[PDB]
Amino acid sequence: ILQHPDGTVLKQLQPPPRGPRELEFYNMVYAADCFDGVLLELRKYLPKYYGIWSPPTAPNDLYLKLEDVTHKFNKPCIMDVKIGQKSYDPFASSEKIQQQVSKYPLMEEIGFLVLGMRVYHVHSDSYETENQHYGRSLTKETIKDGVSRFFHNGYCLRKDAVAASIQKIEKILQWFENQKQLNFYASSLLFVYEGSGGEVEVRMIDFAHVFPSNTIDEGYVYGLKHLISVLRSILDN
Ligand SMILES: c1ccc(Oc2ccc(-c3onc4ccc(-c5nnn[nH]5)cc34)cc2)cc1
Repeated sequence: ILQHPDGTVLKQLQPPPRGPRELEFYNMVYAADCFDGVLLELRKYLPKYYGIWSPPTAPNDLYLKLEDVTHKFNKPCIMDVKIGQKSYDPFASSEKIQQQVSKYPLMEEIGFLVLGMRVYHVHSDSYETENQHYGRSLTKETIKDGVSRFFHNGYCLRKDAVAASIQKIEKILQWFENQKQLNFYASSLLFVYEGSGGEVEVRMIDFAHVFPSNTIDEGYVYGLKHLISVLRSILDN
């Protein structure tokens, strides 16, 4: 992810088949002649899409030009949460499934995984960062506190941002409960709140494993429901 001062990010296509798949996902969703109500509604929850981009002198080098969801914030606190019970897709080999489940074997049970967070701390004028090992360390016993950490500015728990996050996740959940045409594997929610009131972003990102489907995305729904439940309990802290 490359942050451009113009309020966009450039995401380099991942190697095939992942990068091509994410390009086609955005292309399908933001298709100029799309009148599909499901896809039109979904746009609200994605980064705005500015199409494929490549450097003027390097047509080989493929990027997606996307809205920087953090741009409107002064001191954005950012958390990326992978959603779902399975982070492998319907066409994964046995080896690939094993690889994916071993990365975080609690995915089925919890239905989400914190990929990272960056939290602004007021009293130190500084950022705490947590990497992928943080979330992969969390268990059923420690997931609530693990998530809570995102909402601590070093003096209060930001229950405003927690409540706002629930409210925005609920809208995404409502979208999922009103579509049976896409299933999303190893995709994420990006949470952003203002670390310097109740202003928040929650957006869907990372679409290298989105597939056509005939069914509700039950794993994604489970993940959202559990994440909402965890956030709800944090409101009682
Ligand atoms: C943990 C916490 C925060 C971190 O920093 C940032 C900063 C900005 C973004 C960020 O802001 N708008 C985005 C649109 C699409 C994506 C994206 N799409 N696919 N993979 N990433 C990331 C975006 C994402 C992450 C990095 C790690």
